[PDB]
Amino acid sequence: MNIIGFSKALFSTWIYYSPERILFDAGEGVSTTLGSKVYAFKYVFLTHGHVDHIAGLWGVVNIRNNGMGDREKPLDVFYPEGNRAVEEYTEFIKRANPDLRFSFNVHPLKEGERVFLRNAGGFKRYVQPFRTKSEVSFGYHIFEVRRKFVTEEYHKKVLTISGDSLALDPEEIRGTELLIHECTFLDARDNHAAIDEVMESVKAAGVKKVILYHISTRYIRQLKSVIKKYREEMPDVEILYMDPRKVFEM
Amino acid sequence: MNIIGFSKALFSTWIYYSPERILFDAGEGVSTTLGSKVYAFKYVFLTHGHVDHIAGLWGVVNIRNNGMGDREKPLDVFYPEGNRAVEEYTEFIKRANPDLRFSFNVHPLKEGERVFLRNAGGFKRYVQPFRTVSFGYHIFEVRRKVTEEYHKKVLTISGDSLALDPEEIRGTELLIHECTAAIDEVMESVKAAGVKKVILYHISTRYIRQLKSVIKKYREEMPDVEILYMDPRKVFEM
Ligand SMILES: [Zn+2]
Ligand SMILES: [Zn+2]
Repeated sequence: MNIIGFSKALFSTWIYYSPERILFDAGEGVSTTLGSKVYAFKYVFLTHGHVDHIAGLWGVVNIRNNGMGDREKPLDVFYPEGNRAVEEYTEFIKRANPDLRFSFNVHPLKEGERVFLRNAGGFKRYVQPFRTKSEVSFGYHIFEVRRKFVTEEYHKKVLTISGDSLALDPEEIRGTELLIHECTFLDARDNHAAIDEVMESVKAAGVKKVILYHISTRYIRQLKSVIKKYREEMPDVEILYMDPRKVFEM
Repeated sequence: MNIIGFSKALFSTWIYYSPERILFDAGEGVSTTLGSKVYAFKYVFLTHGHVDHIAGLWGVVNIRNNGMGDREKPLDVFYPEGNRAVEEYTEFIKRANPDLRFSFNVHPLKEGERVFLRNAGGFKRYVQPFRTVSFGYHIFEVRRKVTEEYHKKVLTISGDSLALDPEEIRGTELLIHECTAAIDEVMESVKAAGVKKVILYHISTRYIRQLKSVIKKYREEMPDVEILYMDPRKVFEM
């Protein structure tokens, strides 16, 4: 029970990573799908300000302010610096519902800027935004600071979410313990990435587990086939995907 | 003739009445669930202004403007005059995304104010609201019978409110009542009004493994009345 999410091209995208109690993006539906689980979120990291990536936030905050009782800690929301939609939306919520003014706080983030989560199991955990490949979009890394000569520290990439983007350069992805990569087009684009393009970076980076999301509803029937295909062309890499028609769970 | 909806107390509630291309209330997920069907919407009537009744509007209006052409027809949105949330949300939508500025229009309604739908089959239909600042709605068609014109209640929808006075529901071909208003409160009014078919909604997830039998026991005390309910755990179709 590590990840539960939903992704549909232009309708809604939200991915809940529970180990660190983080919600990445918040398309409409999230609060309705997870009911009381929304009480467990400690952070929401927005990849972009489009509708289908933040409209579900209002429901998350409302449900939490209703059922967490007097014992409710504010929800921290991060989004890329300079996103007018997030600012206005967040301002609208408080304005519209004054009883929500304290239910959450928002925080602008700049590229490469770390955010310290907590210290557990002997390690410090951080989330860090990297710009995706106009409109500032962010992808995110969740890493642990570890020590492999005082000793030598290093970042252990526990998770990497791409957000809307093209196949990320293997360098940004090398070392991920779990890659959640967008995979809109199964071939010819209109910018979003094509699967051929994503799997290539995967190989170059030697990543062994990948979750493909934000799939076009059309590629459906063809999808279930392309994966079985790829899964066999890279027999050491675990490839999973979020079907545009169902809540994804792992 | 055809209905697809979803209702879960506090989370989301939206009901699409296909016959007259009307969406009643717009909680989150509506556009995700209906996909392209949202292009067919002609009207949206809001019963109230809480989050779970309107937060899905933004998706509805964004999906349409993206998939509907130039001459695109603006979606008309009516709400109970006086609900700051709806105007503020609407304004937020248009400001944050100007491309949607003319994609739809919002109109406040006072209790009793009629809204004209269209004219087909030799009849006109209208939607008219009634208090319960929440609103419920009636979809009536004007027919002449003597030559005395009369209003036929094709549909009645309550919205967050208690059982309705059987006179307000008198002679409706279909009653959609919120059932969190106690069932008896509603059913008694039903048996009183003479209504033959009713769908309950806005039910708690808490009384699912208990409500079942209730409707079963009721469909027996009123073997002539059809009692349908919306399972807050899944989409409802009819
Ligand atoms: Zn998108
Ligand atoms: Zn409610």
